[PDB]
Formats: sequence, structure tokens, C-alpha cells
Amino acid sequence: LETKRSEFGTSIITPEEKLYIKNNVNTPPESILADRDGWKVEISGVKEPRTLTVAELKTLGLVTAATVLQCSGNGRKYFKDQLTGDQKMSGTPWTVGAAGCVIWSGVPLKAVVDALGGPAEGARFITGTGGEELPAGLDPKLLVVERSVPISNLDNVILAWEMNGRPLSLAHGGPLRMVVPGYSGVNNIKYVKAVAMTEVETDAKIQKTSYRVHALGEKGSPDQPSVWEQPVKSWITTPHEAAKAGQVQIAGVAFGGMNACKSVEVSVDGGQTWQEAEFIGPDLGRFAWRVFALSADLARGTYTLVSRATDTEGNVQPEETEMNGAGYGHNGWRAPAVKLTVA
Amino acid sequence: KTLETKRSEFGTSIITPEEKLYIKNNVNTPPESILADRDGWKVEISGVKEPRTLTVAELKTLGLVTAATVLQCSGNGRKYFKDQLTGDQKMSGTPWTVGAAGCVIWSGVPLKAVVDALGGPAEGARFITGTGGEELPAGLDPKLLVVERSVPISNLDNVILAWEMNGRPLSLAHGGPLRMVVPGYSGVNNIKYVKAVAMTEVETDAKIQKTSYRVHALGEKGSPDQPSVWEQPVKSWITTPHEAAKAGQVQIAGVAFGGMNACKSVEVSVDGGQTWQEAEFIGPDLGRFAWRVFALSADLARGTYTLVSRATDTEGNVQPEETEMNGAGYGHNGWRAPAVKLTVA
Ligand code: MSS
Ligand code: MSS
Repeated sequence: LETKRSEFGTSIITPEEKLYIKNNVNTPPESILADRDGWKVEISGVKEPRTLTVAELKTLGLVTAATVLQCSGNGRKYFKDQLTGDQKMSGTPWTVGAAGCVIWSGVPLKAVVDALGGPAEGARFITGTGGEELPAGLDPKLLVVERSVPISNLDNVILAWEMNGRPLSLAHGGPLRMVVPGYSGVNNIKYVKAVAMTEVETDAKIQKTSYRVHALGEKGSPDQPSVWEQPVKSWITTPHEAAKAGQVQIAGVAFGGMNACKSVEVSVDGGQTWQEAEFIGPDLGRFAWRVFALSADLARGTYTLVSRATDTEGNVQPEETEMNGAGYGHNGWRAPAVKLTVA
Repeated sequence: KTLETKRSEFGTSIITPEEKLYIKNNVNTPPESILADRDGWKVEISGVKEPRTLTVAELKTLGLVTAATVLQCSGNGRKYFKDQLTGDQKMSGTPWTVGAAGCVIWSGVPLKAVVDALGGPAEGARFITGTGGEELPAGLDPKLLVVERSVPISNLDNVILAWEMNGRPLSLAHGGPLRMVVPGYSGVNNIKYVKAVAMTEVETDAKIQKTSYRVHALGEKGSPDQPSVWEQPVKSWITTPHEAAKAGQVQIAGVAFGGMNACKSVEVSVDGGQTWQEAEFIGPDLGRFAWRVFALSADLARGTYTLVSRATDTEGNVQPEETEMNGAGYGHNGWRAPAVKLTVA
């Protein structure tokens, strides 16, 4: 399920009912939400390992933060567009609609691990396991949705039970989700049933070989970069198609992943000339996105609207993103251009 | 048809979900068909150098602004005034506790941009006067029923003509297709389905401005020499937990705002205001007109606690224990009355 450009709005926050849905496996039954507070999470790799219920988690702390939830596959269509000859690429051909900015609320993982005496000596990763039932007999490593991120993320990770002021839906990973701000969608583990502080990455297929950045025709392997930190990115959201001659408000969303978006330039002529856009609305912090807008006075014609964001570390979107075989992490400014017909 | 939000339904994400947001109308709602063609909705702009009627489509060309505000009825907390009546004293109106309030993100065009595009306000303009889009009964005195409100023109730079709330087109319940939003001002001033915005030399003399929504003593009539319900005062309340908890660690949370000013700090007491501790803010700061979530991490023995919060704004205005009585029961902001009784077992 992919969001259309008109549906992002300009309120920063993406409506929960329009937020994209992506699952690697079939979803659990909705009955896991019957008793949200009774959902159990096994916490290990800490000094005092224990299973805690969501009711217990709710006693330990409270944190609220906005992040950009974006599939590593967002923009895959734009990689497929660059294929030539016999070159092939499988996977969902997302354009820009596998992304939203949402507000999570829950308990800091740091508060949970501290209540259990802190991480075990030598821990280097946070490893979260999805709560889906695995089919009996088969090697669960082949199907389990289990991801590892560096333990440097500990102070930012949230075990969230709420999003945009509502209890977390099944579609978005209720009753509890491991949120890793600034990291690609796959790392944000839905219906999280275990969190382990580990010395090594999980060897689950979804970590070891899937979700790796490699050349076309190469297999994924664990020496290659995983889809972890999200790169600087933006796109135009409005007007998504049309306007009338004269003043037009051009707007979109921009983010720096782990870093704040510092500035955004907008072009109406496919990147031949650029102008600085203004940020619109409140700043929800470095892991969220900003709305930006440029006022332009346009004659009747067909414009090519593009946006180019820079983060606080000086990372800037390229015109086109280097190819990788599975089509992860697109952040180019040319491919997501909006054709604006001005009447 | 009113809808009051339950304490359990505010959440701790700052933003109040649209489907939980309270509903209050002074008259019947217009039909759903006014949303069929949102972009064709017309707004008459007057009291400017070049007056004209603009459609929502035209308004959308002139600017873009996004801002969070606390939308709260002047009547929120009226129950707490009714609880203080003695003897023969009476007070009509909806007995809201704390649920006639939410924090929402609006998006639309700044009224300043609209006014600037039409050559600025006419010399001598003193008020911004918005007229609701409801149909009025034919041949009856429209002043008696029209939802028309005037606020000082000092609000010009803050006012938004909003077509969107919380990332979606504004619903009928919350004043689509276009709403005049007056940040920091009481709910009544945030005119739904706004069909006219006038920069006027005087307040409207519509009943709902002249004599309703005035602050007066019990047994007095409303009159235009009295303060109108305009700026909303510093306020907070506890939202969670709402009834029971287990002994041990308890996260006590709520919402706090300063109205025209940001909330700077919040104190929380678990013993009915005898002892206070400073709470922490939770989540991002959505600006001076929004509310903050706050929380206190408490460690509680078995017993019956009385949870209260006391907010201070950036200018040193602090909530009183009790709010001075007024006859229509507007603007309650006391910390004692909205206490949560928490049974810890
Ligand atoms: N448990 C789990 N979790 C999980 C999953 C699954 O399947 N399971 N998926 C992923 C992905 S992959 Mo690609 O990188 S994007 C993504 C995300 C999505 O989310 P939403 O649906 O809520 O939107 O999630 C995440 N998480
Ligand atoms: N047009 C119009 N608007 C309007 C109206 C009516 O009736 N009409 N109401 C008021 C009031 S009053 Mo007392 O101060 S509160 C209030 C508000 C509400 O909102 P929601 O329903 O959305 O919540 O609105 C406002 N606006």
C-alpha cells in the first residue's frame, strides 16, 4: 500500500490511515491487540534478563518523538528506470509513497535496559525480533523478521505503543514496535516480542543477506553495507499535477535521516535554476522531516518541479543515486520530479 | 450534538486525534455537500483596500503556513464552576470537565498574506471579524443566530484560514472546507466554514459577540463593556493514569499550555497540592500556542492519591488553585478541581 503525493498534506505529520504498509511476511491476527497491556517482550543481553509486559513497560518511562518511517525500497522505480539491455530488478516499484513522518510514544529502550541492570559487558548491537508465528518444521532463520542495529542507537530507540495519539494499529505494528530513529523502515520491528543486546548481528536471512547494498548481479552478503542510516532526501508533494498562471505555492518534505535538514533548494525547470525554499511549520527534530515551500510566479506552461536538500553535515542529494542491485536507498533529485501543468 | 474527549483518549503524542477531538456547535451543522467542492468555497474579504471574494483555490495561491494550536471551548471546565454553586445559585450550559480541548496542527494561508494581496487593511481597521457559513432562517433577525466573532486586529499575523488539520482536509465536524483559526484564543473565535472575513472598525453586534461569551458575575447579564472570551489563560490537567495503578513506579502525565504564551514549566503533586515536584516535558515543542505533554516519574505506595498539575507560562503567569466565579462558567483554569483520584493497590 503506497501513499499518493496529494495525500501527504502540509501538516508535517502523515495521517495514520494514509501511511504506507509494508510487510515481509503475513501479519499476526488482530487478536494480539485484544489485551495490549498483556503483550510480552523478552529482554536479554542485560545484567538481569526478564520478560516484561507492556503494562510493566508503561511504568518505566515515557518518551515521544517524531521520525521518518521510510522503506529502504522507496524510490525503487527510479532505479528500475535506469536499467538497460537485459538488466533486471525485482521488488516493489515504489516512487515516493513508502514514507511518512509520524509521532511515536512509548518507553525509551534505555530505561528498560537500565531497569534490568544495563547491557551485558561487550554488547555491540540492539537486536529486535518480530512477533509473527513462524511455520513449523522450517528453519526460522529463513523467515523471521529480526534486525540488528548498532548499540550507539540505544539512547534513541523507543518501544512504542502509540502513534499520532492513537494506540498502535496492527497495520503499523501494535501492540508494541521497536522504533529506531533515523534508520530505514526494515529496522523498525513491528509487534516486537524480544529485544536483545548482542555482541554480533543476528544471522537471520533478513539481516545477513537481504537488505544489503551491492552491485547489479551480485548476491547480498554481510560484508556489504546494510540499510541502516537513511540518507538526506526530499521530494515535491504539491501541486501534484496542476495550477493556474501567476502565484503558485510549491511544497514538499525534506529530511537528513540521522541529521536535521539544514536547507532546501527548489527548481521549476528541472534543475537548471534553483531558489532557496522556506521551512513551513514546527521543527519536530533531527529524525523528522520538514515541510518546505517556495512561492513562484509562473506563466502558462509545463514545469518540472524538483527539490534538493542539504543536511547539517553538508550531505546533499545527488542528481541520481548510484545503482545498487536490490534498489535500496534512492535519494536523487531528478527522478522524483513533479510535472506541473499551469493553465 | 457535543462530543467530549475522555482523559484516556488524549494520548501522549501531543496531537489530539481528529476522531477524538471534541465537537461543539452553537447552531445546526451545514450539510455535508459543502465539502463536495472544497476549492470552490467562497470567502468575502472586506475592510481591505481592494475588497473581493476569493475561492479556496485562490487562497491556496497566496501563501502556506502550518501551526499547532490548542482548540479549547470557553466552557471547558464549566462543571467545576457548577460544583462551587451554593443555595439557590444556578448555571446553565454544557458541564464539560477537561475534554473540550485538543492540540491540533492546522495548515492553510496566513490571513496577513490574504490582506497584503488585497492592498492591506483599510485605514482605521481595528478588528478581524469572521462569519460562519451556516444558513440562517429567512426573514428573521440574523443577529440573533449568526455565528460571527470579532477579535483584535493585533492578531492579524497569527490568524490562519485553514483548509487542513492534522494532515487531512478539514472535516465538517471541525469546520471544513475553511476555518478561521485564531491562535491562543478561545474556541468560539475559531470560526468554522468561514464565508467572510472583514477588517472592521467595530466588533460585530451579533448576539454571540455583544452579549454572549462575556465574563460577568453570577446573576448579571452579558454586555459589551465586559471582557469577551478572547485570550485563553495558562492551564493544565493530568491525563494518565486516570483511575487505578499498581504500587511502585507510575508515570503521571498530562498536557499544559499558556494560551498566547508557551508553557515554561509544570509542577505535579500526588497529595492534592501539599507537596510539588517539577515535571519534565515529553516530546517536541510545537510552539507558543500549542500544548506540551509533561510527565513525572513517581514511586507510590498503596493508597489513594490526588493528582494535580500547576503550569507556569513564559511570562510567569501560573494557574491558581481555583478560578474566580463567572456567571456563564467560562475560562476555568484552576488546578484543584480537575484532580485525578488515583487508587494505588
Ligand atoms: N515484525 C515485522 N516488522 C516489520 C516488517 C515485518 O515484515 N515484520 N516489515 C518492515 C519493513 S521492510 Mo522496507 O525497508 S519498510 C518496513 C516497515 C513498514 O512499516 P509500516 O507498514 O508501518 O509502514 O516495517 C518493518 N517492520
Ligand atoms: N461557524 C461556526 N463556528 C464555530 C462554532 C459554530 O457554532 N459555528 N462553534 C464555536 C465554538 S463555541 Mo465554545 O468557546 S468551542 C467552539 C468551537 C468548537 O470547535 P470543534 O467542534 O471543531 O472542536 O467552534 C467554534 N466555531
